[PDB]
Amino acid sequence: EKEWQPVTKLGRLVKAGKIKSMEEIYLHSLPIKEYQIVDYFLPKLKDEVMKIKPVQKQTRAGQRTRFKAIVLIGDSDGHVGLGIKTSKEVATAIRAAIIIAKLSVIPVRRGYWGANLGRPHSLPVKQSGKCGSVTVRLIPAPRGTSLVASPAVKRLLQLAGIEDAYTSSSGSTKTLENTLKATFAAVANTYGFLTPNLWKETKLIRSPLEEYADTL
Amino acid sequence: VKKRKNNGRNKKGRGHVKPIRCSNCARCTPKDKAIKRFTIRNMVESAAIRDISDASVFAEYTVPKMYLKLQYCVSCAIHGKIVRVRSREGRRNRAPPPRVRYNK
Amino acid sequence: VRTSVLHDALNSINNAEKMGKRQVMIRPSSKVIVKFLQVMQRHGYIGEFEEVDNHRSGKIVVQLNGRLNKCGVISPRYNVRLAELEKWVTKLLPARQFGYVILTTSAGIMDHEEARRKHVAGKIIGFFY
Amino acid sequence: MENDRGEIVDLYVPRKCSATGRIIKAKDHGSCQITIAKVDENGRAIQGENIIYAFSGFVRAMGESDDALNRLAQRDGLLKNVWSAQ
Amino acid sequence: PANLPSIFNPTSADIEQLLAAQCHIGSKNLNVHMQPYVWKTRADGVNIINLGKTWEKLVLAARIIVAIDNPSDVCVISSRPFGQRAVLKFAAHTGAQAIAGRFTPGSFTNYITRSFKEPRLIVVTDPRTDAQAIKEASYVNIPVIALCDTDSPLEYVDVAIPTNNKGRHSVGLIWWMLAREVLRLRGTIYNRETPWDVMPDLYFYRDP
Amino acid sequence: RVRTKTVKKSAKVIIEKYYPRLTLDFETNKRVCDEIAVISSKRLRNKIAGYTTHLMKRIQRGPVRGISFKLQEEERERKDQYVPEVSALDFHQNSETGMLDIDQETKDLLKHLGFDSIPVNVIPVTQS
Amino acid sequence: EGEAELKDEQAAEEIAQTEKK
RNA sequence: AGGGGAUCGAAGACGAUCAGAUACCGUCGUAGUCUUAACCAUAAACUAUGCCGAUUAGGGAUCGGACGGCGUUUAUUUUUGACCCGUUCGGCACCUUACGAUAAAUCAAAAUGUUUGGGCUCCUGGGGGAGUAUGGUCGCAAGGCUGAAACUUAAAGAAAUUG
Ligand SMILES: [Mg+2]
Ligand SMILES: [Mg+2]
Ligand SMILES: [Mg+2]
Ligand SMILES: [Mg+2]
Ligand SMILES: [Mg+2]
Ligand SMILES: [Mg+2]
Ligand SMILES: [Mg+2]
Ligand SMILES: [Mg+2]
Ligand SMILES: [Mg+2]
Ligand SMILES: [Mg+2]
Ligand SMILES: [Mg+2]
Ligand SMILES: [Mg+2]
Ligand SMILES: [Zn+2]
Repeated sequence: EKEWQPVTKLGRLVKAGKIKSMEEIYLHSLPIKEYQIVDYFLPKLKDEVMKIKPVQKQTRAGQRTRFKAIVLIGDSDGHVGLGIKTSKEVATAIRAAIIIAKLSVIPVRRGYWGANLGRPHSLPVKQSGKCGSVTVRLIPAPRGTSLVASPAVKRLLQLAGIEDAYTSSSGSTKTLENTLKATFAAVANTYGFLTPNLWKETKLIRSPLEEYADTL
Repeated sequence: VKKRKNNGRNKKGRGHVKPIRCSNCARCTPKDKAIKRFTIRNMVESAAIRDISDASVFAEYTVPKMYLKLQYCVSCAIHGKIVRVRSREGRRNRAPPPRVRYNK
Repeated sequence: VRTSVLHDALNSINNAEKMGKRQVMIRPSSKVIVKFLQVMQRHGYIGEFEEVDNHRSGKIVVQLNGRLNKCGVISPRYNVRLAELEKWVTKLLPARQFGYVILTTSAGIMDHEEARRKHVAGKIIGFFY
Repeated sequence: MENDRGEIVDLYVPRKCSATGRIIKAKDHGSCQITIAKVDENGRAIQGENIIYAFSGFVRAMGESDDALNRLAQRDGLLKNVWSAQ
Repeated sequence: PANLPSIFNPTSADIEQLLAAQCHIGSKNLNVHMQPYVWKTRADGVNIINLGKTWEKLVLAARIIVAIDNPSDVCVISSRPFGQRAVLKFAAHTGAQAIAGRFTPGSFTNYITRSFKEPRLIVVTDPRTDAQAIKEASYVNIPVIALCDTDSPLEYVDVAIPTNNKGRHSVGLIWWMLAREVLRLRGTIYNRETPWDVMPDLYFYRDP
Repeated sequence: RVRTKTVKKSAKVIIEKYYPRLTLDFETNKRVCDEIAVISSKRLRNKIAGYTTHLMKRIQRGPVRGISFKLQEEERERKDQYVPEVSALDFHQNSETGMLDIDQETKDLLKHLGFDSIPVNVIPVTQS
Repeated sequence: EGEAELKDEQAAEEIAQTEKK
């Protein structure tokens, strides 16, 4: 509720406004362990729960019930993430799940289909991912068509900012939780493909943690 | 499912091996599958060693040894408590147990 | 027995590149293989390559510089007209902007884009991107 | 990187591994930077000018990064007769 | 000599110090990755490491050390008894934190433990006995320099110093020489030829 | 007859904070503890005094791991600067004949590096 | 029970929110 | 169909146990168990993992052949044989590891597959009915090979977790 006390060096640096934006943190691949980092840079992040499911466990009296929650976050302009958490009571699960969703926000790469006319709208390449017997593939699509996908993964693609794509699924897609994790891995690998336009060598610079001096 | 990688037999590179007779129930098991124990002991027990010594007529005497090699089926193996059930991770350990050399 | 020296060469290159090596060795060397390597070189996907000449068949040692994703071969050499050549580029290339499909025609073996510029067709032998 | 009219449109441009050339993805923990100081004629270390290298987690995990560093240092004239091809 | 002058060649006294502590004796096992750092294997005996490559690799490690802005960001680890005193004296002479004995796993990952640290560099005596430190270092992107013998894992170790790694005198001598180089490259010693006033036996171990 | 954690922690903290004012005699520690502490039970005060007087009986005869008091630490860093006058590695004084012993390919290594002037004697080693 | 809690909470944005009659 | 027939022992006959015991336990005991000349062609015939070819990681054992070396032992003694150190070819296997694969157990192949094409042959499509009926074919017979339909059902099944 009230103003937060930094625990890490990065937290102190953000508090002093010594770092510009998230893209250098992404460039240097630094771990994030505190959810106030994301919302200090990115307001208006929409969150939306998929469903809540009970889980059992046998005990002397009977069966012990816990509740599992599915939560994803996104800004519809290139940032998306999800979190999974179970707890003994539903309400705790939703708030705690939101924290992991904020902690797992990643950037996406958006490309062109054919000719370029500003505001990239589709995937740069075709990418796919697998998580335990579920495979989801994304294909670039021409401008104008809508999203052709299941209702579950259409929301994730809508919140990721991708405008045109083709989708195909294989394996046992009945596991909704696994399906979302497979789509998230496929989107996570968009920046992992080396297109020919990235062949130019880049210059390495020292990280903000190294070249800044933290407060006591 | 495989409970053991070697099928509990120790036989790779051949098709057949002649069986043997269990020393307790007279069952037939393959020789490579049976459990083999070699035992070396004295003819007489340690309390009787002196009684034989002073009842001998050869001044100092050395009692002879006795040598046996017993072999059992697995059904008689864990009923005679020669070997016992081990844990899942402890199954894959074929080093002989370290016999106590101090006995407290 | 050995049924595709081209397949052996591309498979060895793909394995070494995926595992991060810098040099590759190819046991059998042929004219079609070298003509394929020159196409790769003209687009910068590889570096120097050397063909040692023993009297049996010769060998190849290629120098890698990263930058290469995958290079495969189609084993049954289909017959493709000029009009349906865009089916294949729609099928087995991540995007139209980059990537090449290697063809064999009466004017030598060549990539699909300048082969389209030459307005010629033939048989398909492989691809790389 | 993509372009439409000469202006950058990519959200950010990632870096490349020095040992293998693979791009280091975001959230790829296990990728490190190595900074090398610069010495003067009398042996003191001048402050603020340094040489930077980057290694990915993939190349680090199998463990040849020590030899890759030897290769890069020898190429940049930091070491003598430590790396060679048999 | 693009980035190094000729004053960094090892002096005869230094090589003397090296060959007086039997730091050139290895184990029967020969790792494949340490093959470059092998002179020859003894006929009916152990491998022999090349001390000449040791000198530059030690200098390079010192050049890594100096690049850190404030010395308090460097952390040095030791678990075996033979390196406790040498690591602590290294921590006192330079600026660095030292962890001797048990490591308390979760130090680099959990932010509520008492021994919570955010280092920029890690120095390890032995990768085999300090595998946990390297394993947790692999999660948050910190380079490690470590002392290695002829047989030793090279998992996630950017810089390796070839040494005996098991002798009583060798570990202390190497830690002492590394500290000397760090001070020499800074302005503390002020001169390459002048000798240091601390005795090498100070970085040793005593039974009681 | 095993003492719980509350006594274990109270005995350790009292011993390390206030070492010299109390001794091996149980009677003295009985009156020492309650004056310098706030304890709500008489038997619990007895529990602490009885166990705490046990510690100094074994500390008096050799130190024990897990316990450190003000007098004890200061002894460590005074003793840890011990250093001889002649180095154990140094052999010009330690060995009567300054020249030392190495093996053949070590001498060859010296030949490669150029430090030929070191006076050493080479002896072959082989068993086979 | 899980369905009951989701409507009851009235503090989160669900995928589909029913409108009474 | 002949020879041989010690020992075990289907069928069978007794003694116990048991409420019953045509069984488990004990004493006997025919065909059979062996061999010569001909049939039969099925087994959890199992590595439940087809055959040829290429590449991919560290280790130390071990069987056969060849090559190099410091020594010991020993003989009508040397060269040979035995032991020791290192390299290589071809096998039956093993330990660690995952950059990889799978639902998982686990795997140097079960890897190089959504970024899907090295060559060839065979087999399967929810569970029962059913390897059944019928036709054909081989066999002295026992049986082998090939092989349905009517009807019925919302679950059978695999790997792992807590009790
Ligand atoms: Mg065989
Ligand atoms: Mg068989
Ligand atoms: Mg007749
Ligand atoms: Mg007959
Ligand atoms: Mg009977
Ligand atoms: Mg009988
Ligand atoms: Mg059959
Ligand atoms: Mg079969
Ligand atoms: Mg078979
Ligand atoms: Mg020989
Ligand atoms: Mg079932
Ligand atoms: Mg089951
Ligand atoms: Zn038995």
